[PDB]
Amino acid sequence: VQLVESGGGLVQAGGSLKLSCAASGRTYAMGWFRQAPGKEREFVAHINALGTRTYYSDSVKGRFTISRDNAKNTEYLEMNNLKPEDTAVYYCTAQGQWRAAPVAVAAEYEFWGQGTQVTVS
Amino acid sequence: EVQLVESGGGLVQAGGSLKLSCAASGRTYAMGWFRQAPGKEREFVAHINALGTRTYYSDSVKGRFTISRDNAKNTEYLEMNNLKPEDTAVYYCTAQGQWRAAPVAVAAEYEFWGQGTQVTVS
Amino acid sequence: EVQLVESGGGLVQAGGSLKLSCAASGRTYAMGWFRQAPGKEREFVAHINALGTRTYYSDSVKGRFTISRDNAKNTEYLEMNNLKPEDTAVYYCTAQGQWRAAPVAVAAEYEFWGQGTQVTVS
Amino acid sequence: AIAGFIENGWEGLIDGWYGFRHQNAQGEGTAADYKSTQSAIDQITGKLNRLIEKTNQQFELIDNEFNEVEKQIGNVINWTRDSITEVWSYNAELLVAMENQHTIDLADSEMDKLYERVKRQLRENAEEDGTGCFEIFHKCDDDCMASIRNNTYDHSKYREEAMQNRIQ
Amino acid sequence: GLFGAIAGFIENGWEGLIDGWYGFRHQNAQGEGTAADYKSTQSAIDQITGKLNRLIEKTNQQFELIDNEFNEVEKQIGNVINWTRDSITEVWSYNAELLVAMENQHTIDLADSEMDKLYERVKRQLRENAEEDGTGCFEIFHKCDDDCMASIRNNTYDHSKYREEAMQNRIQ
Amino acid sequence: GAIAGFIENGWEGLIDGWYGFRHQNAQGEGTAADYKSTQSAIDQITGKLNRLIEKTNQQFELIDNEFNEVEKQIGNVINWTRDSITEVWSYNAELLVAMENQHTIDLADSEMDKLYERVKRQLRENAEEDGTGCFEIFHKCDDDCMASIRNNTYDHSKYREEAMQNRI
Amino acid sequence: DKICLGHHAVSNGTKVNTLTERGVEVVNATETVERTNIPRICSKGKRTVDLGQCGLLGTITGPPQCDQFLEFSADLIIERREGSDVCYPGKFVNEEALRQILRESGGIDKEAMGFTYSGIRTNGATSACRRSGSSFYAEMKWLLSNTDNAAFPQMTKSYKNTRKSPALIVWGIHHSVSTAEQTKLYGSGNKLVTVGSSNYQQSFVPSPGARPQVNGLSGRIDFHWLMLNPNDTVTFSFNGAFIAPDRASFLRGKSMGIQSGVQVDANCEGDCYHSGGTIISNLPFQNIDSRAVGKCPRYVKQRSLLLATGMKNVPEIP
Amino acid sequence: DKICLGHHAVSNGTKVNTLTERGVEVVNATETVERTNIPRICSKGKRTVDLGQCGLLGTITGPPQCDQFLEFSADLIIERREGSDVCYPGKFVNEEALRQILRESGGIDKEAMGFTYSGIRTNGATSACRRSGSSFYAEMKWLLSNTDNAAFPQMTKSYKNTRKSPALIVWGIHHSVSTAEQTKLYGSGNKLVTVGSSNYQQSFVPSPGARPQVNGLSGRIDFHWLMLNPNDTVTFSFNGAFIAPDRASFLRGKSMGIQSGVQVDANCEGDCYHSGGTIISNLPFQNIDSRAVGKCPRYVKQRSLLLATGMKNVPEIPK
Amino acid sequence: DKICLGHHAVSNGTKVNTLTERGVEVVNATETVERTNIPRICSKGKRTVDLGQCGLLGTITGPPQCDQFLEFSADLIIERREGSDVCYPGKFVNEEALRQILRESGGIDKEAMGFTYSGIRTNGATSACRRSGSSFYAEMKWLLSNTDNAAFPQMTKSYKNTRKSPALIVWGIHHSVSTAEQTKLYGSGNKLVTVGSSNYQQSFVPSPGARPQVNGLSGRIDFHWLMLNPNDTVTFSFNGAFIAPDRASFLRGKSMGIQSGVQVDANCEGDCYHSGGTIISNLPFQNIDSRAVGKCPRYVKQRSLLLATGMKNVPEIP
Ligand SMILES: *[C@@H]1O[C@H](CO)[C@@H](O[C@@H]2O[C@H](CO)[C@@H](O)[C@H](O)[C@H]2NC(C)=O)[C@H](O)[C@H]1NC(C)=O
Ligand SMILES: *[C@@H]1O[C@H](CO)[C@@H](O[C@@H]2O[C@H](CO)[C@@H](O)[C@H](O)[C@H]2NC(C)=O)[C@H](O)[C@H]1NC(C)=O
Ligand SMILES: *[C@@H]1O[C@H](CO)[C@@H](O[C@@H]2O[C@H](CO)[C@@H](O)[C@H](O)[C@H]2NC(C)=O)[C@H](O)[C@H]1NC(C)=O
Ligand SMILES: *[C@@H]1O[C@H](CO)[C@@H](O)[C@H](O)[C@H]1NC(C)=O
Ligand SMILES: *[C@@H]1O[C@H](CO)[C@@H](O)[C@H](O)[C@H]1NC(C)=O
Ligand SMILES: *[C@@H]1O[C@H](CO)[C@@H](O)[C@H](O)[C@H]1NC(C)=O
Ligand SMILES: *[C@@H]1O[C@H](CO)[C@@H](O)[C@H](O)[C@H]1NC(C)=O
Ligand SMILES: *[C@@H]1O[C@H](CO)[C@@H](O)[C@H](O)[C@H]1NC(C)=O
Ligand SMILES: *[C@@H]1O[C@H](CO)[C@@H](O)[C@H](O)[C@H]1NC(C)=O
Ligand SMILES: *[C@@H]1O[C@H](CO)[C@@H](O)[C@H](O)[C@H]1NC(C)=O
Ligand SMILES: *[C@@H]1O[C@H](CO)[C@@H](O)[C@H](O)[C@H]1NC(C)=O
Ligand SMILES: *[C@@H]1O[C@H](CO)[C@@H](O)[C@H](O)[C@H]1NC(C)=O
Ligand code: NA
Ligand code: NA
Ligand code: NA
Ligand code: NA
Repeated sequence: VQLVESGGGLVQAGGSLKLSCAASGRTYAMGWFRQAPGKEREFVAHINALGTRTYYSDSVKGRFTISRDNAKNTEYLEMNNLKPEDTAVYYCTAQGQWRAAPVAVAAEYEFWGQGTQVTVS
Repeated sequence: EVQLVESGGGLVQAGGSLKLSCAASGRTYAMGWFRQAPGKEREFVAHINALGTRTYYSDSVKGRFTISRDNAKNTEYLEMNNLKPEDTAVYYCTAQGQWRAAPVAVAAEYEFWGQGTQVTVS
Repeated sequence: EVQLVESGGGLVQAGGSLKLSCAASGRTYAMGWFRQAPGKEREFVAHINALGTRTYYSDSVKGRFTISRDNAKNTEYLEMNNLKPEDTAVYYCTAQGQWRAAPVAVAAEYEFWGQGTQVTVS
Repeated sequence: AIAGFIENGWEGLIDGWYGFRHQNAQGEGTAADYKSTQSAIDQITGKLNRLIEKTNQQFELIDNEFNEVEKQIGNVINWTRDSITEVWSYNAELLVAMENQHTIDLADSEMDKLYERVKRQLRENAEEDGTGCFEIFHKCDDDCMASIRNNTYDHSKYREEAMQNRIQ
Repeated sequence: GLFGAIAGFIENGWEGLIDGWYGFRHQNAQGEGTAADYKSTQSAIDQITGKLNRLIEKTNQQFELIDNEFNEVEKQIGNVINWTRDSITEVWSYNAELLVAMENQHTIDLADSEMDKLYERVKRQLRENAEEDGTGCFEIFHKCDDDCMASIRNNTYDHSKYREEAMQNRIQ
Repeated sequence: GAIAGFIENGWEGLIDGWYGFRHQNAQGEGTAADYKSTQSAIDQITGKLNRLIEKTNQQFELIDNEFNEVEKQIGNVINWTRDSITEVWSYNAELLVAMENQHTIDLADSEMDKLYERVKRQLRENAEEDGTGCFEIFHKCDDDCMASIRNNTYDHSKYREEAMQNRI
Repeated sequence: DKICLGHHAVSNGTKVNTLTERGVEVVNATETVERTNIPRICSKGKRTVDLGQCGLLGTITGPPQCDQFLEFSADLIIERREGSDVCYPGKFVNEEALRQILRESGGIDKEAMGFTYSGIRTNGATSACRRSGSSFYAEMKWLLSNTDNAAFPQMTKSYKNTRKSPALIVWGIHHSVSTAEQTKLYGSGNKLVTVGSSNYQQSFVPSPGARPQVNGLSGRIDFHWLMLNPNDTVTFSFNGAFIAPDRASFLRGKSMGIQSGVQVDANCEGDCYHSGGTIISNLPFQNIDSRAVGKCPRYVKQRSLLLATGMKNVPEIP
Repeated sequence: DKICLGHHAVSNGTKVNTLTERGVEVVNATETVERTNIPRICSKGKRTVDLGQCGLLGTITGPPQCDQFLEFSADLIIERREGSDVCYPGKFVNEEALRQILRESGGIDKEAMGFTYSGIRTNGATSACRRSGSSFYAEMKWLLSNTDNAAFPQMTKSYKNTRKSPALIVWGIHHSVSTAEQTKLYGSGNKLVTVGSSNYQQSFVPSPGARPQVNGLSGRIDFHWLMLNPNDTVTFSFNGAFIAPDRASFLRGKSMGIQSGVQVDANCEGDCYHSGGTIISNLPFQNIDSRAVGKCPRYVKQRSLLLATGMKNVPEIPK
Repeated sequence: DKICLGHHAVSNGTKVNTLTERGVEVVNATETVERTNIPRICSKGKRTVDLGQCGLLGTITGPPQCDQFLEFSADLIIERREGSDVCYPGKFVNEEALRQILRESGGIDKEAMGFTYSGIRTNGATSACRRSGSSFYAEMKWLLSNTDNAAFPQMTKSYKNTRKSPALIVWGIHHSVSTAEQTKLYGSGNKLVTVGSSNYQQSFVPSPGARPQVNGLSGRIDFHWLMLNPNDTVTFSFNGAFIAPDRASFLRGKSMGIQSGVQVDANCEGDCYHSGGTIISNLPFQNIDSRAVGKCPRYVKQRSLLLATGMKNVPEIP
């Protein structure tokens, strides 16, 4: 399975952005991680296989919205009210099978995108 | 709205028994009894739920007092056996006006109060 | 009272095996085995419930011993494989007289005890 | 059209936690069930009684806000207190989470018990529509409905009429 | 109520059941009888015994004296010790009360769960030959004698044998 | 080539889900996973795992010394305090895991029951329970009919008349 | 025709946390963590002493700011930040241990020790302890030679505790700013003070030397103390530089002590105190002050923990 | 024809507490909080020493009441209220820390330190330590001048620990009633004792002064101690007022120490002790003594916490 | 004809423990107790100082092994077993309290105290402190008489703390091997050193005597310290045997101190440390080291506590 990020760019503080992840193949639970320079990969959002439940980081909750369309086999991350601490390389992730695991752990995802840069200022 | 009127208080001998009654006018659900000794705070005594299927008591009163009710007569009862000098106080009947889940021993959880009836144990 | 009689104890070489049996007279439910090495306290070994559907073992004994029962013969069994010198002790069969939920490893929870049979491992 | 607990809750149900809603020739009506309401409330009241019980253990000062105590004994105290705070914070979080899970479960159990009770009084006179309702296969008027609510409904009285309607 | 009437577990225990925790009580032409069910009884006891095995055990961690009954230690260190000890007592007193209440809640629920499972098993084998009377009993719509009753208890009852007899009895 | 449900045993061949359907008809045998029930059980366990991974933000510093031992009295107080705390957390950890495991097992077999009861309700009077966790359908249900049961679009009134004749 | 079973619901419910889910809606919930503070000290039914300018340790020696408290009785003692234990510059050794003893004392009872002196000045005074002029600690005596630079006699005083409870005994050692002043007060030569009991024996020597000026004074007084068991004797040997106790102290009963920066309130009743006020609550936990004392709810890190008091909220939808 | 399902019940059942209800009746329950005490010390399988008149610290210095314990071996040590560490009036500095060390020592093994002296008396004795006459601490030596008011020479004594475990070293400082008496025993002038090791450095000065008489004596001896690491040396420098060690102590192994006022019992076996006896119980909690030591149930405030061992008790509907 | 409901299963499952049963098989389980250790110190993003041969207290006095650390700045401080606080034999009074102060100091800033001397030797040195020859503590000065057996004058020195934060001040008392040696260095007569501040006053007399040789010296130094409040002064009065401070110390900010025997790694980042390395884990518990510091999982006695992550495993019947 291959994941491809798109929708990154420069954007102003307080503005909004929409990322999309195009998957090729069967994906189940998916999510978003991010990495700022010299820092570790950080959990952002998670959506389950059916899209019935969502999870968010505490620093991110209330501002971001994760969603998916199983018909297009795509994942989305709606980022509203962006702030400078949101500047990072964003990766979409996916699990290949049914799984019960903590959503905030990067190792729990076997499929990773290449990443797309998002800069807020 | 709801009004409560106590009756049956009195002087009584140590070890003797007494029975209080509370006449309600209006719809009552969960009810209870509190008491107050001079210069002290209102103390929980007993509680009966709206249907009369379950009862609660203070530790100093358990085994000696019995609370009961008659929903047809809209009445509440407190039967006090084996009275002791520390049981001397003004007794108040209490009532809640709606279905409610709340700690029974907290006075603020009851909105309707009687005027009280004196019980003196000698 | 229920009477328990142990049999099958003896001298045996390290690594060998032995089979203990307990003949009961009277109605038994849950049964078990305890042991006592010289100068020590009675130690839990194995437990089987009234139906023989469930068994429990000591950590020092698990994997080597097997407890079983025959309700037709009113008998209990302890099959001891891979015997070690630390297994040297007087072994007691134990029994409870009624349906009961109790911790299996506690000696006081068993009211009927046998006389004991000596097991010596060289 | 009316629907039961399986699909949704009722924002219009008052004077109770659980209830009945019926549909017949006379019209639509809703009534609370006291036995089920009282049972759920009794259990939660039990939890709340446990919650407000207070310790009789008194604690005194062992350090000083104005003049700091000696550093070594001061660090032992700060470390001990912080460890205890960690323990109680965990207990508090676990207690509430544990209780809330149980409260939600017990409330759902009362719903099931109410549902099972009604299904049993109705016997072979009704069928389940899958949404938490019963389709009654005889003519049931307001008095008939009231008899079901207060548990005086006699299934043998309407059985033959209902079994005939059930077959065709 | 009626003469020789029997009732099930719903809002009713049996003070006469003696050789088990759960059981059957039947009514037929030959008469009334009561018998305990061992499998369900053993199952409930297994779960509670498992609980007790975990609960009735003390730690292998050793503690030594850090203060003195005969000659009191220095006041400041003594107050730290007393404050620490009392804090620990508060924690364990809280844990113990919560633990017992929690376990008791679970024990009562699991016991009522075994009753339901036994009830559901019987409902499953009887099939279309009986109806629930709402009190925890089954009204059987065919002739069930002591041997037939025993077949229900030991889970060898074959509904296909009595089905046609029973279904006509249910209809009229 | 007889098939049996969950009451009897588990299915070592079910691969694309935690719960599922297995049917038997003229066309043959088939097995299909149920996504909704599977997702629900996984949702509850992941939420549970999410709580476990939450980390403390409380910092602790050294209060004793590995190289040069502190004075004996304060050292014994420290060791005694720390070991007491260790007992508490060892108890909490042991209790937490045991408590959670009991709940996880219960929620899992609870999801199984809900799926079973849902199917029982849509089938209505067209089927009977065989006691092993299966339904014997008293009308002819082909692969398309079976699929309608799985995706909850099965209409009981359509096959009712055929089934009632066969049942009686 | 049709009968339905159901449960009540609300349009918007309170969010709570469970074991398997965060932020699940319930019909109603209640707080378990107390955040509400009463910015006063609730003292109803408690004998309360507000020390103010007086320091707790001052109540034993008796500087001018502590005169109305020399034999106080209390259930609740309140220390203030502006409190000071001294008038003449100095400090108590093992000070915090003594404070804890006094916070739970219930107050003190003073009894005369019966020391008499002859051929000596007992009226030593200073401008630091000003009571309409130069004075000294009310419970202490500053012993001097009759005339300047005159030799101070060798003395020995003993006191036996004939009461049933232990006696708090306090004495002082004077550290003069220079050798010249020490000579002026006590005469020339080495000065030695010995204090002895059944379980205590120690010596003290004044150390003349320059210190930074506090209250214009570079001298220091060292206060020392012991607990004299019943039927025990304390012996004082000195040839100068000794601040002698005049009265011993006895603990009255039981009390609790607090430190606070807010006013006292006789109208409210409470049992849980901190520096910011009183915590009155039925809730099992609080997030106000981790150092609260008395009979208190337990401190927790979380500000809010909502307990469900109703069923799960499932909105009605057409 | 009818078949019914049911469960057993009893006329009167035990009341227990749950999460949602207080005092609900169950068919059976068992206690989880131990209140039953065995009013003896259960010592089976344990080498037990009952110190009696001897104080624990006394076994190190050796007053007459501690002679039979100078090299004791034990698994369990029992302190008594009548125990005394001293004969000549005095006290140990950092006494409780040392007691804690000795309670888990397993007993002590004494070795001579090999100090020899010249130009001084080593035979200092007193009637306070009466051992068939005027004597002294069995493990100590009271060093004096040859004659009254004679000069005490400046001395240096050293000891090397050549064993593998640490050595307990104890010395004493003598506090005379007066400067005059001190001069009589050790000669005139200031008296200084300095004690040094690799990780220990302290000095001591006697404080002559009038004290209340204890058994007619106003003098005091204060004992001090250190732990000497293996292959390390302790050096004593002194010109008087010094009570010198004759033997050093070594800890044997592991033991438990308790304080009690009750009898020993070699026939019962236990692991949890308090001053009132032994707690022998399988229960997880106890309400007997919060200061119980050993391997114990946890102390709780509650006297009783009943755990249900049976189902809910439901009375039978009247026939 | 027939439709069945079922759940998945595995041939061999993991055994876990529940409230009512030991060793029940589930489809899957995960560990909750961390046993996996990183045998290195993960310091990425932390200013790290590895003291090595230098002892933490050495950074204040300045022995030769501590020259590169006299004014260090750090977020994370690492002590090593081979660390030594001294070159010339001696010890700190209240040493561990000082170490705790320094571990959280954030490093130290040194300021000259401006002490000048006349008619005395300030160049006291020893072969123990090898710094291109015989030397002494870099931040201290060994004060001596000009010539042997000459009287050491009576001197008084003061230093005022004019910064906003408290000042760490350290001095030493020299204990010579013999009375003769003390006289040779500082002259005959009684030796007294008095140190005074607003809240501190103590006196010291040297105790000449033989001690075991450490680094070839039988003499000893007693190091003492105080915390000097802003705008306060410390006064030193002494007639000999005095090791004078040359510079005062100031705490920079905030830091954490650890003790370790393993290597540093600037490439990995961690928050939980012990002597054996770094604990990097998402698990709530650990069984590695009960004395771990930082932000750590809670220590427990058990090695393994398996948490079920799947349903009960019920094998299929043939
Ligand atoms: C402290 O001393 C007092 C008085 O010397 C003791 O009280 C005496 O006790 C004896 C013994 O019973 C009586 O015969 C006397 O009549 C008591 N006299 C007085 C004045 O009370 C007291 O027992 C001693 N206490 C201690 C602990 O030594
Ligand atoms: C509950 O279990 C206890 C066992 O702990 C039973 O205790 C027995 O009580 C009877 C008297 O009722 C005694 O004759 C037995 O000796 C006791 N057994 C033991 C092992 O001590 C108790 O009877 C049980 N209660 C019920 C109602 O079954
Ligand atoms: C015991 O201590 C002695 C002296 O403290 C050690 O001997 C010294 O060893 C070093 C290095 O081997 C030599 O440079 C010294 O000359 C030795 N000194 C003496 C007096 O021999 C000895 O190594 C130590 N033994 C152990 C096992 O640690
Ligand atoms: C203990 O903590 C308080 C507040 O966090 C702090 O003011 C105090 O300095 C600490 N004590 C020590 C000895 O560091
Ligand atoms: C139950 O409802 C019916 C219908 O109104 C009524 O006739 C009957 O009296 C009721 N019974 C009770 C006990 O309220
Ligand atoms: C500690 O508590 C014990 C028992 O309550 C008491 O005897 C002792 O005096 C207390 N210690 C201090 C220092 O208050
Ligand atoms: C079950 O009961 C019937 C009727 O008594 C009997 O024939 C049959 O053998 C029993 N089966 C078992 C397994 O006991
Ligand atoms: C405290 O425990 C540590 C590690 O268990 C041990 O090395 C140390 O000696 C103990 N301290 C005391 C004073 O017993
Ligand atoms: C459900 O299955 C039937 C049978 O194949 C199919 O016709 C129908 O479209 C399905 N509905 C949905 C919503 O998938
Ligand atoms: C909910 O509960 C609170 C008590 O916490 C009560 O005061 C309130 O009236 C209840 N009802 C609503 C609608 O919040
Ligand atoms: C079982 O769980 C572990 C996590 O502990 C996971 O790594 C593994 O892939 C799982 N195995 C299966 C077959 O699901
Ligand atoms: C210290 O003195 C300086 C200058 O004399 C002054 O600016 C500062 O406010 C003083 N600070 C204090 C705390 O006295
Ligand atoms: Na209630
Ligand atoms: Na004070
Ligand atoms: Na160091
Ligand atoms: Na450990």
